[PDB]
Amino acid sequence: PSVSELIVQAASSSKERGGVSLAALKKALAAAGYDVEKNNSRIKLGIKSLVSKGTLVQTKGTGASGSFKLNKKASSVE
DNA sequence: GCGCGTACGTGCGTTTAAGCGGTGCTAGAGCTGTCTACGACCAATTGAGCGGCCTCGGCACCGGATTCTCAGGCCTGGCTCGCGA
Repeated sequence: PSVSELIVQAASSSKERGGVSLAALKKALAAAGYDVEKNNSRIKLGIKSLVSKGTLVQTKGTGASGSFKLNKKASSVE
C-alpha cells in the first residue's frame, strides 16, 4: 500500500469534525504498520502531493503541519 | 504553533499525631573560692636565613615531519512516483 493510499484510507477512516492532523495521521500510519520515523519525509511529501492534487483539502494549519480532510467532490471531477 | 496525554490541582471523608496543659525530675549550666602552672618581660648569644652573585640547563622557540579529524564528492542500494492494464 502506497503512502498516499494509506493516508486516504486513514483519513476516510477517522470521523473527526475538523479533520485529521499530522500527528493523527502519524498515529494512524504507525498503527498501520508503517514506520513513522524512518519515512517522515515521505509521509510529508505524500501529504503535500495529495493537497496539491486536490485529493486532501486542508482545513486547519498551513503546509504539512496542519489538518486535512477528504474532498468528496474532486473524486468525480476527473 | 499545534496536538497530545499525564501529571498536578481541588475538594472531601478518615485518621493521625501535633499542641496544650500539667507534673516530676535531676543533669548540668552558672557562680564562687584556691592556688598553681604558665606565659609575659628582659638580658645575652649565635646561627638561620636574607641579599647579592654566578652558573647552566629546563624550557621557550622554531623547523620539520606524522597522524588525526572534518569535510565533502561519488557510488550502491532500495523505495517511490507515476501511467497504463
